[PDB]
Order: sequence, then structure tokens, then C-alpha cells
Amino acid sequence: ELVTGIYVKYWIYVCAGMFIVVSFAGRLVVYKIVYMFLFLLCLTLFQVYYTLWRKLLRVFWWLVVAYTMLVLIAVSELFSSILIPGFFLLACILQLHYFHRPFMQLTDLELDLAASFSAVLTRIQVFVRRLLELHVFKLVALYTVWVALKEVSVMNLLLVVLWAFALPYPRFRPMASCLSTVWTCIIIVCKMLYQLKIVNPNWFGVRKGYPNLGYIQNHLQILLLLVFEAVVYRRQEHYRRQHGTRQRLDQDLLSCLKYFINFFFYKFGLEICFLMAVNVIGQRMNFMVILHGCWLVAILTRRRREAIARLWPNYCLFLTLFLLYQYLLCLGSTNLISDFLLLLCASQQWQVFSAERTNPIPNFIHCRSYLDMLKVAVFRYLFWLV
Repeated sequence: ELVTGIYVKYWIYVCAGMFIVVSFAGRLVVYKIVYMFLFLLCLTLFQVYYTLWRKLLRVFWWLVVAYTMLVLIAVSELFSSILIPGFFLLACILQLHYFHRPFMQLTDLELDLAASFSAVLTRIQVFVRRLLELHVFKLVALYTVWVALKEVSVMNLLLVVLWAFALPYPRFRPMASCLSTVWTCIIIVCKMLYQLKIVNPNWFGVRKGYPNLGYIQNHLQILLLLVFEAVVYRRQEHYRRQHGTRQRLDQDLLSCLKYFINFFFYKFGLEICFLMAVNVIGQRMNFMVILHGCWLVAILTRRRREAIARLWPNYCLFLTLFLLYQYLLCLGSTNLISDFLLLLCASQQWQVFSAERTNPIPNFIHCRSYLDMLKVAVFRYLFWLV
């Protein structure tokens, strides 16, 4: 057949996502929300324990059973609660059992636009794996965008500091990534446990979530980004287990574009670092930015090549030593957001500085191809343009 495979493979993750976010369709009650909270925590522990990702089907079936039991011994007002959690529990149980019996084993390893679609998917997966550190940084980015651009979370400094020492260090990055996933799960547990009605009502910032919908998205998107990173790592391992040159770049326009996109930061990196530092100093307008630009012009002082490289690990070190203290002093801005973005670019540079793996110039004095018709302009016209 055709449709039965597509309906039998995309079952468990979408059903768990529908069943876990369908909680809290009601007033202040601990009865129905803590089930979905413990379900999301169990899914996070299953993903992060790296051996029980799909090998606790007893626990999944027992969670479905407890959900159905609560939905059948609990439930214009008595027509949506029994239709939400009843059907949700039944669908979850059916999905979990069916997937475990056939879909889980098959997935695990113990008009022709579809080929282009799959090739673009594989290439985006490859770039995600190469940019896994960058993807984690983008998760730090949305973290601070909820933290320092929407509202400071419950000791958000701890998570932004986990990010801060995760950025420049590759020995830290995976372990502090998993510890950040764990701390975000604990933060979501404490967030959904704080909306109670027995509260009897500056280093804590318990914001007392009123509407019981807005005080969860800053942790829901966090766990969703951690789960998208874990799913991208798992799909990268699965696609690895299944299934131009740096000197040939100047042969075709496509080859030049490919050698650009592969190495867009390679011999451009410190340039873009200086550019992002300049944009941050322009945008912040503070004496903290005055000291930042002082150290930036000090880094620029060592014009000679390889001198800056020595100071660049110390550059990342005082960058994180400045940014973490800045966030803690703001606790008790968007300028700090772009400063964290600059520190992220500088950490990426401090990573890829030491890449020790790795003359048709008179051709580029006349136009013999499109590549050199643009090459001559870049070499000569740009100087006049500047």
C-alpha cells in the first residue's frame, strides 16, 4: 500500500506531543496538569538516558493506563473534559503499543520534486550536525530572548552560565548541554508547580504566573528546542548508519558558491567577529560597552597575524567573565542579547581558529569566464568603491 506506512510511522511522537500539550484546559487544578508534566519529564529522561529512549514500553503503557483511569474516574461543561483526556489516552495507548510492536523496532537500528526534497533534507541534517554547537547556541539565543527580552526566569543566570561555559569549550559543550536539558526540565517542573492556589500572598524572581498559559511557554519552547536537538542528533546517527575542493573552487560558479557556503566563516571569521563587536558597541551605548570596545581595539592593536590567536582564548575567557556578571547585575537587556550573540561568534572563532587540517592569478586579469569577470571586479573595482 501507500498511505498505511505513512500513517504507521509518524505515530508516537505526534501523539505524545498532542497528549502532553492538551493539559490545563481548565481552572487551577493539580489533578490533570501534573500527569502531563510527569509525562514530559519521563520523555525527557528517556531521551537523555540514551538507553531507554524506546525501551520502557511498560512505563509508556502504564502511563496511558493511568491517564485513561483518571479520565474515566474524573470526567456544556461536562462534554469536553471526557472527550479530551478519554480520547487522548486511548489514542496514546494505541499509538504506543502499535509503534512498540512494529514501528519502534523498524525505526530503531538496535512530478519528481521528492528527490530534491530529500536531498535538501539530508543536507540540512548534515549542516545541523556540523552546526550542532551553533544549534545549541541558537537555543541559548531563544533562551535569552525569553530571559532578557521577555522576562527573567527563575534563576535564569544558571542556564545562561551553563551556555556561557558551554560556548568556548568542546569538552564542556555536550556534558553541559545535557545538564542544561536537565536543568530546563527541572525549571519546567518548578514552573508548572508554581501556579497553585495556596500561595498565601531579590534573587528569586518568582513571577507568580497568573494566566496559567504564558508562564509555561518559556520552558515549553526550551524543552522543544532540546528535543529538536536530540532528534537531530538521533536522525544524524540513523542516516549515518543507513544508506567542491578547496583548490577546485575557481572552476565554476556553482563550485565557488559551494566553497563559500562550506567555509563562509573560515577565513572570514575574525572579520565577522570584529563586525559583530562593532555592531554591539554601536547598539549598547554604555560604559560597559566602552570597556568592551577598549578590549576590542586592544585585540585589533595586534595587527600581525597569529598574535591575536594567543589572546583569543583569553578573549573568550574575559568575554564570559564579563557577560555572566553583567547578566547577574541586570538580574539583582537586548544589548545583553546581542552581547551574548557576539560572545557566541567569538566562541565559534576560538573553536575553529586552529583548523590545521585544510597561482591562476593572471587568469584573473582578463575576463575568460563568469568567475573571473567578477573576480577582477572584486580585486580592483572594490578598492575604488571603498
